[PDB]
Amino acid sequence: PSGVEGAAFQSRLPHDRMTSQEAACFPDIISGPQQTQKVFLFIRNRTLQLWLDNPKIQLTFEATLQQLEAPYNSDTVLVHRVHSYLERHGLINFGIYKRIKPLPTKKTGKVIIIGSGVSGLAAARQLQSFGMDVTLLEARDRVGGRVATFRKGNYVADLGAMVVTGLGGNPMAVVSKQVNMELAKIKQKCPLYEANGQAVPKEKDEMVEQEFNRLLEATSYLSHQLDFNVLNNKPVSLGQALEVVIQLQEKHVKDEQIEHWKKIVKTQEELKELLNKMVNLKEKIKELHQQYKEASEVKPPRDITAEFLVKSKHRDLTALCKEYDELAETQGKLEEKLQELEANPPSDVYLSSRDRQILDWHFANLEFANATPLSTLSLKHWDQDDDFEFTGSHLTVRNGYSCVPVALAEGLDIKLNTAVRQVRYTASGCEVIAVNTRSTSQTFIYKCDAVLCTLPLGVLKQQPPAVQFVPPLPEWKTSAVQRMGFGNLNKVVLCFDRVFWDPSVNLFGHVGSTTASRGELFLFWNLYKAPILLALVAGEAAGIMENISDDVIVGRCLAILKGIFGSSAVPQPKETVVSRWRADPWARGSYSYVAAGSSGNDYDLMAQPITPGPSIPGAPQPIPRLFFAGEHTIRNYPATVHGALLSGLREAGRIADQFLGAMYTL
Amino acid sequence: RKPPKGMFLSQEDVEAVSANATAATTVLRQLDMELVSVKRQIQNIKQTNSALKEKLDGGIEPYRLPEVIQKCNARWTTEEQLLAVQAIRKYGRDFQAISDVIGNKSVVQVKNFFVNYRRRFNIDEVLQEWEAE
Ligand SMILES: COC(=O)c1cccc([C@@H]2C[C@@H](O)N3c4cc(C)c(C)cc4N(C[C@H](O)[C@H](O)[C@H](O)COP(=O)(O)OP(=O)(O)OC[C@H]4O[C@@H](n5cnc6c(N)ncnc65)[C@H](O)[C@@H]4O)C4=NC(=O)NC(=O)[C@@]423)c1
Repeated sequence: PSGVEGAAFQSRLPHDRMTSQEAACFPDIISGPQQTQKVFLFIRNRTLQLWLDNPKIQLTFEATLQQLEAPYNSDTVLVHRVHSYLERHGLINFGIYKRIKPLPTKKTGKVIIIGSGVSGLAAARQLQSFGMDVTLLEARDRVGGRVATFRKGNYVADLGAMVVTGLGGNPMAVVSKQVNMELAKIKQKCPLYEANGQAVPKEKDEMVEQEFNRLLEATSYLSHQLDFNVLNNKPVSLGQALEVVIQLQEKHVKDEQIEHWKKIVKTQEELKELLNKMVNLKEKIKELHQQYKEASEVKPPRDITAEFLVKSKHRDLTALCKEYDELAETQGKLEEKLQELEANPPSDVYLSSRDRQILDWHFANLEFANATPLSTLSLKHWDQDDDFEFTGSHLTVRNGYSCVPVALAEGLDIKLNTAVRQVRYTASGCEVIAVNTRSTSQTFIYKCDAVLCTLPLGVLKQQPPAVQFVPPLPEWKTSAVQRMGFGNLNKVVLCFDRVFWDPSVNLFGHVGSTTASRGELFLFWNLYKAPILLALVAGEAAGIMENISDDVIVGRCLAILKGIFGSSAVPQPKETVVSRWRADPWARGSYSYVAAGSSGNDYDLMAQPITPGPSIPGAPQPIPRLFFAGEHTIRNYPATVHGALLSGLREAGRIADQFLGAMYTL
Repeated sequence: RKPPKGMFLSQEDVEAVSANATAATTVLRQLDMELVSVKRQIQNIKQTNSALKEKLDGGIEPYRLPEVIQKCNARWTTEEQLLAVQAIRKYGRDFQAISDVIGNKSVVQVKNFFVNYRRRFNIDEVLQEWEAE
């Protein structure tokens, strides 16, 4: 999409429609005449364009109104009112831009931000951008959260996010121009290799994959057409549904072997009854011929009954020979209708031991995508965010993804090695109790108008708490926290002293021995300039490989790589790193997933702020004080960096709306 | 509206595989046994029929009679008349067979015989006698 309409698409916004959010801020415009709406919509799209074409400088209202032409620049307040809405909700002037108007000399209101993940940083940038006092408390000794980047010599490899999922409407697109991110497109080709080390043949790879995708569509049909979404009072998972689909395909292979062999009995038995008439007929013929000889032995001249006997017997044996000729003609048709069926037998099996192994690799790929065993994903909802896929190829960040947090971090008041232990929020403000990670005895107190929580969902889930809320989170929030899923995938980073793999191949598979290890070291990435292979551990494997030493793990990696390239061509790795995200106390996992029994609506619950009760009973209903951001709070873009980032922008918008007011609604 | 093609998924079959924990394995063992079952009644009738086929070796070729080619004639000789009355008694109404007994007489002449020589040869009682048998 191009022009002004491209800017609305690149901003995840319908170019020809007002959104629910814009209705809320412009209830005049949207309930008004359709002509004003097109003006507004153009003004939005035109402003978004201006920001998008150069996102390294701030877009001021003046700069904006100047480049609008009439009739659109006829109303200054409508333009001023649009530009302000955009700037507030981080659609324009977000990320890293030089300002034109330097910052307000004094700050208004104070906000504490827990965590300096991307979602933290993104709000903090914006809140500071709005003239607020922002401090981030971060438990680690580094910014970025689950954007981890290993660095040592020239070796660079991310342990966390590594893929930008396509720049078509991705906010990271804008951030990529703001920061020098080296974005290298992947190449989609992924050669599979089984446990022996032989490459899987092209015909088998294509066959299995198509069945894989056909099995996914089948589960979708079970879900939306057969309403197969509860099983014994429990939600059906995706994994269950795949079994139920595979079973019904193995059923149908047998249902149809039976029906085919049942065609051979039904015809071998027509033949049996016909050989029975033919053996009996060759006996009525054997004696009736005998009888005709005897009659013909009587020598002439004969009386006429003796002559009629020969003629009658001769006629009868001829009639009886017509019959046996017709019958050995049918007998010839059914003996061929039996060889045709014999040489046209249907498929013996649904999938062999070997095919079901290659299919397990494609299931490990789903397990990696959603960082969880398929037995936990909701059948109904696990892909509820598919409609908002970006367009374009996926990319990698070839100088390390950490370069983005670190960039966003610059200019901000960040207390590292500060672990929040208690959050207290009252009708009159908030206090956050944090401690020093290095020495727990040192204790810190932060007072503020608002706390923005971006604690990972695995942290929020932790029993007994790592962070205590005072007063406790209402049941409607804690139940969303329990219902949601927080998955796990891990990475092994192998640093070598030479490329020994296909350099024109970014990624290549390794087929598991068993279903249970389908996730154990199933995929390898060749993503970086240097010689670094990087090996995933998905599914049920992810949680178990965390109990195994680094050397036992790098051993299996070396084994696998030997089998595919031979023992001579694979050296020891110079440097090795193995992640353990579920073990990490500041993550407790990798990202979130729509658990069975959950839904995308739980993501909306995670995003609602908390409003404390009144201090003085009978006092006026207070302000909201505790706000949540992060990957698990954004319904349409969960478990991503861009979703983290967008959720920060979102909270910064509504915290600002709350504590600085919003003139753009008049 | 409809599944991917070749996928088999009706409301009846899903319930029968979910009804309990191994309700899957049961009904796919019901079918492995219903197919061993059929593949050896296959092999047993394929063997019964191999034996019936051994008895028909040689067909009926010793048992043939050559084809008599003889030009059809009009006049009824007394010998031909006598054969017909006996053919009528041994059959009755099967003009094709009678035509084949007499050999030089077509099926229309036989039917015409039935009424021309009806009195003199008392063809009436003859058929009564045949029907008793
Ligand atoms: C349906 O779609 C898909 O499934 C999907 C689609 C496309 C790509 C991807 C992938 C898969 C993978 O390949 N990659 C990835 C890999 C790993 C290993 C991991 C682990 C993650 C990813 N993420 C996710 C992304 O990493 C994160 O979702 C994002 O980073 C969230 O950030 P956050 O919400 O801000 O949260 P935080 O945890 O970062 O920060 C919070 C801060 O709180 C601090 N604190 C804790 N406790 C305290 C305390 N007590 N006090 C003070 N501070 C505390 C803590 O220290 C931390 O710093 C991926 N996303 C991608 O887009 N690309 C990828 O590449 C992908 C998946």
